[PDB]
Amino acid sequence: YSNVTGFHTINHTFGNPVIPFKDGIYFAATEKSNVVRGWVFGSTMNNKSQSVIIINNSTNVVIRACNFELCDNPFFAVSKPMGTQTHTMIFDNAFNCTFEYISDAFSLDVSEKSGNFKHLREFVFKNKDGFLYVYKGYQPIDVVRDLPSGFNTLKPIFKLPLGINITNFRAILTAFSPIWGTSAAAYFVGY
Amino acid sequence: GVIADYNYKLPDDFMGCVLAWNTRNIDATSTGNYNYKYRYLRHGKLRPFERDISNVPFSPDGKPCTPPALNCYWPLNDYGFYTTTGIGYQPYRVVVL
Ligand SMILES: *[C@@H]1O[C@H](CO)[C@@H](O)[C@H](O)[C@H]1NC(C)=O
Repeated sequence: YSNVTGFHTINHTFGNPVIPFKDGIYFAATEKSNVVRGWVFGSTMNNKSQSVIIINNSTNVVIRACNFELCDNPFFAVSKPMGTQTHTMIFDNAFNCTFEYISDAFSLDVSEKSGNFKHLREFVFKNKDGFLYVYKGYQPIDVVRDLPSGFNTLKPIFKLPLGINITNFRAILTAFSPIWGTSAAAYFVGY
Repeated sequence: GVIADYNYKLPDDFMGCVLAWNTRNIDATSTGNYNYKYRYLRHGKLRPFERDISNVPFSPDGKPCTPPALNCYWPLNDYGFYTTTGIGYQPYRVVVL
């Protein structure tokens, strides 16, 4: 029952600040259109320190640790009438690339849906003994807003030995362009 | 000291081995191998097992720097490897398990 900061992405609201990691975080993902697709974990959030990017690019799951020249507004662009992702505007530069992962090939639902938020993805991140503990949960719901009361065990998926400086982070959203725009989603901070 | 909390920190529970050998005729030169540097400077300290190669100018006491400002300098300090010095200023090369 602790305080959960809700960052809503609604029509003009495109919320992805630099959020402190301080000791670990609970990422919730109230989703229907897979808008939130990534994170950037670092400390300086620029090309000076090491940082890791953990994204789903609708074909793969990519984990990459470099000195990323962070775009201050990183976003994926999906054409709202076409239903296809157009842009990969993540970073301009990457160097001293420390870790590199790409997952298996797949094809994800890129399109904007309507109605209620169909699936909830619950993620828990920890920097322990220089690992990056990444834990996962998933169950379907259908609601308009307001992260529901419930109980679900989260599972370890990735024990990531990155060995990097993570004190801050930023979510990577999806901007839906029909020139930028959104559709409805929300994510949650969870210290 | 400076190695752990600024350059790279090690946890105090599980560590492998220190593979260290003498590279006096490899890295050093009797005038000074001034081609290598190390961090003395960060807004804070590191967690265990953590890299940091941030060339943002910082402060030695963790103070948030908007440079040019108070105690704002470059993160990296010299080594100075001689072949005409004792073991404390000679280079070794260390592999950690
Ligand atoms: C956190 O939640 C409690 C009860 O749910 C509430 O009293 C408190 O105001 C919340 N914190 C903030 C910052 O609103």
